Amino acid sequence: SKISASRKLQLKTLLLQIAKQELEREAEERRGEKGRALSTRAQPLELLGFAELQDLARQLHARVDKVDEERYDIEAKVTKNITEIADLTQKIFDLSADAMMQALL
Amino acid sequence: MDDIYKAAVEQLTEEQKNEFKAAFDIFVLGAEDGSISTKELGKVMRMLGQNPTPEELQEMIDEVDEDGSGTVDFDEFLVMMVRSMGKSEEELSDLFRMFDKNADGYIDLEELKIMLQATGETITEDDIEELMKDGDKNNDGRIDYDEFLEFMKGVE
Amino acid sequence: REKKKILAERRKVLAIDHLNEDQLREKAKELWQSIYNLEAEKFDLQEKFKQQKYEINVLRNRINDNQ
Ligand SMILES: [Ca+2]
Ligand SMILES: [Ca+2]
Ligand SMILES: [Ca+2]
Repeated sequence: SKISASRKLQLKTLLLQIAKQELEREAEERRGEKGRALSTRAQPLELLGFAELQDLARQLHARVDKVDEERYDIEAKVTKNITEIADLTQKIFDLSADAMMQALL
Repeated sequence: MDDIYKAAVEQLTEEQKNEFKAAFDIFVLGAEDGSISTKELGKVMRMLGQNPTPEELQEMIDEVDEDGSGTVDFDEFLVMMVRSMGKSEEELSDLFRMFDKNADGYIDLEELKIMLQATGETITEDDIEELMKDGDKNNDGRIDYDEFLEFMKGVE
Repeated sequence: REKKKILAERRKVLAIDHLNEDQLREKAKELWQSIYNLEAEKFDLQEKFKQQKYEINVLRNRINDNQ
């Protein structure tokens, strides 16, 4: 071997020290990417007159019945992917000391 | 999981290679070839709360008999004493994507080499060479997901 | 004159078009929170979808390389 197997381990340990960090930050660009998609898709509310205040709540009420339809049809695509993964994963799967020292010395 | 035992054998303090060396001369107080066999390993096992069978005794030796003699000598003893002194598969997959930047399902030499540079430490030319062929157990140029596990066993 | 459209567009009448305004003020709110909570569930369900296209991409690379 061209290098000490104790340095080979030093490098290996140092690689997974940043892939975790580049994942605690990937999952951080995604925390923000959420709130930026929830001020565009969920433009917060601010107030009206006892008339055309009403034709707002009848539009939100018509939005929820659609939003949850948008959420359902993507769920059943995630739900189906979970099924195929454990179906793919099934195909591929088929293919002491300190008590001895104390009792000697 | 082999070249990680030598890592904790090289890093053994000489104040620890003295106890082990002492406790190894007591181990073999009665063996011709001066080395641990099944007679001696029989003693400090059943005289230590077991009664392992003579074949079950010889398989605690074949795991560290890199000499084929069935006689665990000293250098084979430190390997044994560090096999008794990690990281999960469910976790080594969310790390396997931070290597695969082009998202192809493999890790080619230019994907590992950019990961080596971000370590703050100093990479040579030979560091990258021995690492890729430590992982690429078939020399196909990439470390697939099945090898990235046999690669990163026991890495803290 | 479809049976379900006359009935689908009648949940609005039965749940909003019948009472107070100082209750409409506190009902128009929680109808939006019901969407923000529902538009977040739709985000963490697309991110997970992107990640499964990768898992299946990786898995499909292992069942074909290990044959
Ligand atoms: Ca030997
Ligand atoms: Ca790649
Ligand atoms: Ca390979």
